[PDB]
Amino acid sequence: GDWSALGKLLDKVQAYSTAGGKVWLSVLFIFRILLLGTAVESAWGDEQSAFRCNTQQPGCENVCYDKSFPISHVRFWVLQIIFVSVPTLLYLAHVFYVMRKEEKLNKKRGGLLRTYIISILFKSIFEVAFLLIQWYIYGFSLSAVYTCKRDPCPHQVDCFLSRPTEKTIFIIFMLVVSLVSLALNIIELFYVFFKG
Amino acid sequence: GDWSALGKLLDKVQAYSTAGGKVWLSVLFIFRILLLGTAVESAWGDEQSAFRCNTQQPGCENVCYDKSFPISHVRFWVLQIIFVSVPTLLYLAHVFYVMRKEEKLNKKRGGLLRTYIISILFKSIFEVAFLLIQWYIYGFSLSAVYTCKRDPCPHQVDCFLSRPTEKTIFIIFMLVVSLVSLALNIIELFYVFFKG
Amino acid sequence: GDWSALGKLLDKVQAYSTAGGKVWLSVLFIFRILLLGTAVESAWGDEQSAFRCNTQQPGCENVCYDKSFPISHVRFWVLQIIFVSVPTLLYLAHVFYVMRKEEKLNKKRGGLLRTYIISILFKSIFEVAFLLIQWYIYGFSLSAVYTCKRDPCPHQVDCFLSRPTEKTIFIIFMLVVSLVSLALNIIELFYVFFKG
Amino acid sequence: GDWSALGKLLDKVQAYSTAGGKVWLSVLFIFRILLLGTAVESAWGDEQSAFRCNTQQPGCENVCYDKSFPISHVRFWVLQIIFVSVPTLLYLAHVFYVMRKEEKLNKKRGGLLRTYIISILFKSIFEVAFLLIQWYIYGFSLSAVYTCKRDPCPHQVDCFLSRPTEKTIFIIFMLVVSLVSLALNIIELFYVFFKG
Amino acid sequence: GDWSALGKLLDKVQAYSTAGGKVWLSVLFIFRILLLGTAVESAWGDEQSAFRCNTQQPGCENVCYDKSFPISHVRFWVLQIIFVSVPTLLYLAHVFYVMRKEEKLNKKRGGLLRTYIISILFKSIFEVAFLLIQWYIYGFSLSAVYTCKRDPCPHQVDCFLSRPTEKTIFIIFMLVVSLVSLALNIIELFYVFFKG
Amino acid sequence: GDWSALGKLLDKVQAYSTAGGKVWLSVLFIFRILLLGTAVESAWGDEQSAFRCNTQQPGCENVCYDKSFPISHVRFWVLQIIFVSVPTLLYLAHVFYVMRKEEKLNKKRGGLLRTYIISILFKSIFEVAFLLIQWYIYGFSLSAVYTCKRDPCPHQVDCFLSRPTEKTIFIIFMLVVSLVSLALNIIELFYVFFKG
Ligand SMILES: CCCCCCCCCCCCCC
Ligand SMILES: CCCCCCCCCCCCCC
Ligand SMILES: CCCCCCCCCCCCCC
Ligand SMILES: CCCCCCCCCCCCCC
Ligand SMILES: CCCCCCCCCCCCCC
Ligand SMILES: CCCCCCCCCCCCCC
Ligand SMILES: CCCCCCCCCCCCCC
Ligand SMILES: CCCCCCCCCCCCCC
Ligand SMILES: CCCCCCCCCCCCCC
Ligand SMILES: CCCCCCCCCCCCCC
Ligand SMILES: CCCCCCCCCCCCCC
Ligand SMILES: CCCCCCCCCCCCCC
Ligand SMILES: CCCCCCCCCCCCCC
Ligand SMILES: CCCCCCCCCCCCCC
Ligand SMILES: CCCCCCCCCCCCCC
Ligand SMILES: CCCCCCCCCCCCCC
Ligand SMILES: CCCCCCCCCCCCCC
Ligand SMILES: CCCCCCCCCCCCCC
Ligand SMILES: CCCCCCCCCCCCCC
Ligand SMILES: CCCCCCCCCCCCCC
Ligand SMILES: CCCCCCCCCCCCCC
Ligand SMILES: CCCCCCCCCCCCCC
Ligand SMILES: CCCCCCCCCCCCCC
Ligand SMILES: CCCCCCCCCCCCCC
Ligand SMILES: CCCCCCCCCCCCCC
Ligand SMILES: CCCCCCCCCCCCCC
Ligand SMILES: CCCCCCCCCCCCCC
Ligand SMILES: CCCCCCCCCCCCCC
Ligand SMILES: CCCCCCCCCCCCCC
Ligand SMILES: CCCCCCCCCCCCCC
Ligand SMILES: CCCCCCCCCCCCCC
Ligand SMILES: CCCCCCCCCCCCCC
Ligand SMILES: CCCCCCCCCCCCCC
Ligand SMILES: CCCCCCCCCCCCCC
Ligand SMILES: CCCCCCCCCCCCCC
Ligand SMILES: CCCCCCCCCCCCCC
Ligand SMILES: CCCCCCCCCCCCCC
Ligand SMILES: CCCCCCCCCCCCCC
Ligand SMILES: CCCCCCCCCCCCCC
Ligand SMILES: CCCCCCCCCCCCCC
Ligand SMILES: CCCCCCCCCCCCCC
Ligand SMILES: CCCCCCCCCCCCCC
Ligand SMILES: CCCCCCCCCCCCCC
Ligand SMILES: CCCCCCCCCCCCCC
Ligand SMILES: CCCCCCCCCCCCCC
Repeated sequence: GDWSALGKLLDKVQAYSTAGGKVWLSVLFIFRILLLGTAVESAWGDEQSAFRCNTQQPGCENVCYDKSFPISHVRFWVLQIIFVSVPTLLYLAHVFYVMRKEEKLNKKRGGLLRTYIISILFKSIFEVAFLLIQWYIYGFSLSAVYTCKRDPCPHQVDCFLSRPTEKTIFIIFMLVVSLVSLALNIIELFYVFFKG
Repeated sequence: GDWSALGKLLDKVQAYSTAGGKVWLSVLFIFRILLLGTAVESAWGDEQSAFRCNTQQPGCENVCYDKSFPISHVRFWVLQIIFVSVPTLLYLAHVFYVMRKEEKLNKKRGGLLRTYIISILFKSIFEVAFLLIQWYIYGFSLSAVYTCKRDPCPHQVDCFLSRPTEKTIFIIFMLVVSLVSLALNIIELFYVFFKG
Repeated sequence: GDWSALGKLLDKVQAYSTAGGKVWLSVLFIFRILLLGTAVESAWGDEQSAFRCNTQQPGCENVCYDKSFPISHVRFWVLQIIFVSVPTLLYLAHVFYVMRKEEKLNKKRGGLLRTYIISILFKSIFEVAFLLIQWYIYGFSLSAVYTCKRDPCPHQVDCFLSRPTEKTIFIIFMLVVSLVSLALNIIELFYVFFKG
Repeated sequence: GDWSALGKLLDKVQAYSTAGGKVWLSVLFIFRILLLGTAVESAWGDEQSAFRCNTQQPGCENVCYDKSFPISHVRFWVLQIIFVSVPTLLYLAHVFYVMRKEEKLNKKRGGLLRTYIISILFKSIFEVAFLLIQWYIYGFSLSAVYTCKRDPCPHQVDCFLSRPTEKTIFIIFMLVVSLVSLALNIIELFYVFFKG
Repeated sequence: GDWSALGKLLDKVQAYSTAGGKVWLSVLFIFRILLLGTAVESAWGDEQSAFRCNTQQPGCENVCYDKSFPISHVRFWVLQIIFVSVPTLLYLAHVFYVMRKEEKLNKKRGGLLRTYIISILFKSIFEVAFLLIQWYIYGFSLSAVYTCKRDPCPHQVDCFLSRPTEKTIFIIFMLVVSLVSLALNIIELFYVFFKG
Repeated sequence: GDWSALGKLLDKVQAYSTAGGKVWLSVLFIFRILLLGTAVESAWGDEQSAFRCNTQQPGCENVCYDKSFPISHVRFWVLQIIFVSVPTLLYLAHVFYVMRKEEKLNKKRGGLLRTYIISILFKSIFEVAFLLIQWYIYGFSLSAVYTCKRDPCPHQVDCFLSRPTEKTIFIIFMLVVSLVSLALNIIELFYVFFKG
């Protein structure tokens, strides 16, 4: 019967949100965790052990894998999902201590609205900034043959990627998820400002 | 003794369903999870490391595995089981907030029936649409010898698959499960419309 | 103190069973799960990576492993243990809803006996049918040298199996478990019919 | 506060045991599980992939590993620990139903002593029978060089084992554990018979 | 309802801290655990099996990997996160016993402030000392080609690293986390001394 | 609210200990488990698959790894941590039954002090005995080149170890932990004897 203290903590955090934002934003978080943790994490398993190059030079497969992939795609999407969830965990931990100082005062407007807007504003800056770095570094597809011009390799060599079509399907799936997540946070910002 | 609040939430969600649909649709969900997570997930383990081709050309096994399998079968069935379960989780989260706004009103018809029909209708569209893509791309069997005509391979080569008979048994098992699941949702749509 | 509602659900399911069938049939289920999940699952680990053949032909080890093993033994025993446990989970979910419709009627013979006999009858049909398929396809032992006559292999080749003696010990262990499980369900059918 | 129903079930099972047998027999069970599950299970990891033989014949390493090891040592000790724990789980499940038929009779000598002696007698028969099979098949040490005379190998070959000294240390550790466990069950049989 | 004894233990430990140090220091601990346990732990997987050298000498890849990496980066960051968390667990276990001796005295200033300052002072000494060892041994980047002059290698050889650019991104991420963590503990020391 | 029966069992076990031994001995147990289970367990992963020797003789790497390492270092430290924790689990299980026989006597000095001293005395004998075996067999460092003179190897060969410097850092970390743990148990023996 000690679960009624959890119903008060969920009510204070979701006090300024709309009725349809509590539903579509929480199920989209579970969609992001299960898809990234089960399906897309194992396609990127043999990303280096199946990368091959057409050369005899020792040391040319180490430096040509590293020029193609400066950071992996599944470790760029894990860093992305933490930065967008930190302003929610920071604001949820802030309400818990505010409700504690006042609970031990009754037994013995304008403050919690400003900190709600700054947390929603930073979840949208982090979503746009991580989409522009990927558009600049990689793009939104993958080709099968790479052409490498590093050292110690002589002139130019041809190198071949591992599963370049299955990975392109999951790059476009994670683009639509982050564009729907960005559009639901802008609706949250518009409803608070245009109300009062 | 705090488990009697769970009996009220299960009663509201299953208010418009028949007596025999609550049984056959929930045990078929557990049948889908245990079969996919234990038996069929490990047959697809060495799908690329045991794919061989009859050539000396460097880079011909990378591009001929990718032409045969644009997406794996076990990652197409994980994406399928999430899309069919999202309209159930969206409707279950909608009833929880509707029962909350009314509970804090009594202590201090036509709305929940329309949203039930749209959730059942989308679980049947997602089952038919995922069956037509697999019929167009793959079929419903697998052969042992593949013939590949990509580049950099010269003319045509012969490539050999890993366990093509054991995988054909599990392709037909997952076809019958999705055809029984589609037939139980059409009976649900017919009982609601022909009642009132 | 909310565990006394579980004692009522266990009493209704086991109302038509004998006194000694509640003990010997539940410990035999745990014996089947722990033996299959710990001991026999890891002997079948390198079943393909240690299969060798005496040839130089590319593609002859792929097609001669697949002719020998159309389905693995540990994935045939996982499919077997689900089919025999589905009529128990279907009948246990049926009693839970029958006790719910009557509980909300008292606060605001001939039906549950017919569905008990049909569930016990289907656990014995599924045990006999899975034993006859294995007797027809495989047998109840394994030999060390296999002789293969598929294509692209020339004439006939010799192929060698991985651990053929340790696997034969566990084939006979899982045969005696399914013959004791079949004999305890026939005693259950004989006691219900010859009582009344 | 619903944990006081567990204190009654533990008191009925341990009613005929001595004061010092409840302590030394339960901690020795945890010693057997943690040692077998953590330390000895990973020494037997590369038991086949590091077995080598001094030959060029294809198929001679498959048949000479199998002649040396008809069953592995870590899968013979998992089968041993289940057979000795089954008479304890069968007797513990028997007391739970006997206390149930009598509890629903008071709210609406000579029987449980005979079944206690038969369960202790079978834990000692299973400990002696598993020690005599290992003395006949293997012994209680391991040598480094094996000499194999099977087919298709020509005449006799030399084969070399993986970690034969570290495995000999753990064979003697599991011998002393099963000899102390056998001696504590004979003291239990002597105290019940010589009391009354 | 037995969770109200946890609210008293959390209040005594955080009695001398500021209002904004309870929030920013606890979420930064979770940021350190999830980033180190999911993203950076798997980039360091094939650190030795993909290290290559341009030589034919047997034994030159063993001694040139060991000269480059005297201790791995992911095992130096696990040792770092335990040493900084030990003074928090030592002080939290000290308050629990102090509240116990006084609770069994009421039912049948200057002591807990000195031990709080010494625990905060040791979390800052351990953060600075682990940053100076890494600056002396490694630096804060990684290059792609290493030049090795050990024995048995003849003269000098060239050796090539595995993913030297992706690892450099995560070295700088874990530097900023430990510099923000060091700056939040110095603010804690300044607020206690300048208050009273 | 059923957690107040755990506060009585913890009070009886720690009745003869000092105030500062309850803190420093329990956090040092958690330091031993997390360090051994996370950091040092994975450095010893490729201990045999990266051991190389400068020979062409078949069977010389099997017998020269086994002469160098008669038992691994991480399996000698798991056996060590169980033997030192068995006298604590034996004494904790002894107090639980002594408090049971007396609880069912009140509702329907000199005994528990002798058994406390014998349990502390055996935790110090097991710590000294495991340190002397390692000093005799191995030492407290590891060198990079080993010289082997077994059979079937001709004359003498050179063999090379895997990570001999990172392992030497963790050998000295586990030496200081067992010397601090031995010094805290001797202080416990001195305080009981010199009190009364
Ligand atoms: C009675 C309130 C229960 C609170 C449960 C939710 C925890 C909120 C996050 C953790 C805050 C405290 C960290 C120590
Ligand atoms: C009165 C009930 C309080 C609200 C409980 C909500 C539970 C949220 C935490 C568990 C979420 C796990 C996914 C469903
Ligand atoms: C019984 C309901 C379970 C709902 C699905 C949860 C699946 C979690 C799997 C995550 C780990 C995947 C490992 C392959
Ligand atoms: C060596 C050439 C310059 C490196 C370019 C790659 C930079 C990638 C930056 C990715 C940062 C992602 C986390 C913010
Ligand atoms: C490769 C496995 C992916 C697992 C995803 C982990 C993401 C964790 C999200 C945590 C959200 C809270 C951040 C403070
Ligand atoms: C001051 C406590 C409440 C904080 C509200 C959330 C603020 C969001 C800050 C996000 C900054 C992210 C930096 C990594
Ligand atoms: C090389 C051809 C690649 C074809 C890309 C197909 C991508 C389909 C992804 C579907 C995304 C829709 C999300 C709702
Ligand atoms: C090769 C790149 C193809 C990109 C096509 C997909 C663009 C996404 C448009 C739909 C986004 C939906 C936002 C709500
Ligand atoms: C008292 C009601 C308990 C509700 C438990 C079921 C949770 C329903 C899904 C989670 C909804 C709340 C998400 C924060
Ligand atoms: C009054 C009881 C409420 C209904 C409880 C149903 C439990 C459903 C959640 C757990 C399902 C796990 C598989 C059985
Ligand atoms: C490069 C040739 C065209 C690619 C054909 C493969 C398309 C596969 C589409 C699978 C989509 C499955 C998720 C909807
Ligand atoms: C390869 C392991 C398969 C595990 C299956 C995971 C499926 C998860 C289903 C989740 C249903 C809820 C979706 C919102
Ligand atoms: C509005 C809240 C209730 C939603 C009911 C379920 C609607 C189903 C929508 C499914 C759309 C799936 C898109 C991926
Ligand atoms: C190459 C021959 C393949 C034979 C296919 C056999 C498929 C049997 C599957 C049984 C499915 C029945 C589900 C109830
Ligand atoms: C090679 C493809 C063979 C397909 C045969 C199986 C067809 C499935 C018919 C039975 C479906 C049952 C639906 C209830
Ligand atoms: C009060 C009754 C508790 C029932 C617990 C056992 C659950 C029975 C199986 C699950 C049936 C409900 C599925 C949603
Ligand atoms: C009154 C007690 C109800 C019966 C409880 C039986 C528990 C069965 C579920 C847990 C089984 C786990 C293996 C012992
Ligand atoms: C403490 C009682 C435990 C009883 C034995 C349970 C062992 C479960 C092991 C199953 C996983 C095996 C992984 C090797
Ligand atoms: C290609 C030759 C015919 C295939 C024979 C193998 C059939 C195996 C059927 C196994 C079915 C097991 C699940 C019912
Ligand atoms: C290879 C691991 C074996 C694990 C056995 C899993 C068997 C699951 C049995 C589930 C019984 C209920 C079926 C509806
Ligand atoms: C109608 C609800 C009760 C069902 C009782 C059990 C019937 C057993 C049916 C088994 C059929 C198995 C088909 C896969
Ligand atoms: C090639 C010789 C194989 C010998 C077979 C031995 C099988 C013993 C199995 C014991 C089964 C008894 C179950 C109680
Ligand atoms: C090579 C096959 C040998 C089979 C011998 C074992 C036959 C099993 C007879 C005993 C079964 C016990 C049933 C209760
Ligand atoms: C109130 C009694 C609780 C019993 C808990 C111990 C369970 C005993 C073993 C399981 C017996 C019931 C199996 C369904
Ligand atoms: C009155 C207390 C009943 C006895 C509780 C004993 C617990 C035994 C089950 C848990 C054992 C786990 C290892 C300690
Ligand atoms: C915190 C007390 C834990 C007691 C030791 C339990 C260790 C269990 C480890 C079993 C799995 C081993 C995997 C390497
Ligand atoms: C093929 C030569 C005869 C086989 C001898 C090996 C028999 C091993 C029997 C082990 C049985 C252990 C489980 C009872
Ligand atoms: C290789 C992992 C070893 C794990 C040991 C599992 C032993 C399970 C013992 C179960 C005792 C109850 C038997 C009915
Ligand atoms: C009849 C219910 C009580 C059983 C008491 C324990 C008897 C022990 C029988 C052990 C037989 C083991 C055969 C595998
Ligand atoms: C080849 C030399 C092997 C030496 C065997 C040493 C065995 C020591 C085992 C100690 C067992 C004692 C258990 C208490
Ligand atoms: C090579 C075999 C050596 C066996 C020596 C060990 C014999 C065990 C004697 C001590 C047993 C202790 C029983 C309580
Ligand atoms: C009633 C107080 C509950 C305390 C829970 C927190 C435990 C504090 C750390 C453990 C201290 C005791 C170690 C045996
Ligand atoms: C009155 C509530 C006491 C405070 C509860 C705080 C819970 C902290 C322990 C669990 C933390 C897990 C991460 C949220
Ligand atoms: C053999 C040459 C001297 C070794 C230099 C490497 C010393 C690394 C010390 C790292 C200590 C980190 C834990 C404190
Ligand atoms: C490689 C996996 C990393 C997991 C991190 C473990 C860190 C444990 C921190 C424990 C803090 C308490 C120390 C006493
Ligand atoms: C005396 C009990 C309270 C201790 C307070 C914390 C003191 C911090 C000591 C840290 C020393 C770290 C040595 C490894
Ligand atoms: C070889 C070029 C490496 C480029 C380094 C880029 C490092 C970016 C790390 C961003 C750290 C910011 C933390 C907030
Ligand atoms: C090659 C090394 C580059 C280091 C540049 C980063 C220095 C970090 C400065 C910002 C630290 C923020 C502390 C709050
Ligand atoms: C009411 C007392 C609860 C006891 C919990 C601690 C268990 C002590 C170790 C287990 C002893 C009983 C083993 C069956
Ligand atoms: C009155 C509170 C009793 C003492 C509780 C101590 C808990 C010890 C067991 C859990 C330890 C886990 C590591 C903190
Ligand atoms: C074959 C040469 C004699 C063997 C010497 C190695 C003995 C190692 C004994 C280690 C015992 C550790 C557990 C007590
Ligand atoms: C390799 C993983 C190490 C895990 C350590 C397990 C140690 C278990 C300690 C158990 C203490 C109780 C012994 C009776
Ligand atoms: C008699 C019950 C209390 C036992 C107290 C602890 C005695 C310590 C005995 C340790 C012996 C270790 C032998 C492996
Ligand atoms: C070959 C040179 C090895 C250098 C050894 C350095 C060991 C440092 C270990 C620090 C241990 C201190 C524990 C507090
Ligand atoms: C090569 C061996 C070097 C050993 C040096 C370390 C000796 C440990 C002395 C400090 C021990 C601290 C005990 C409290």
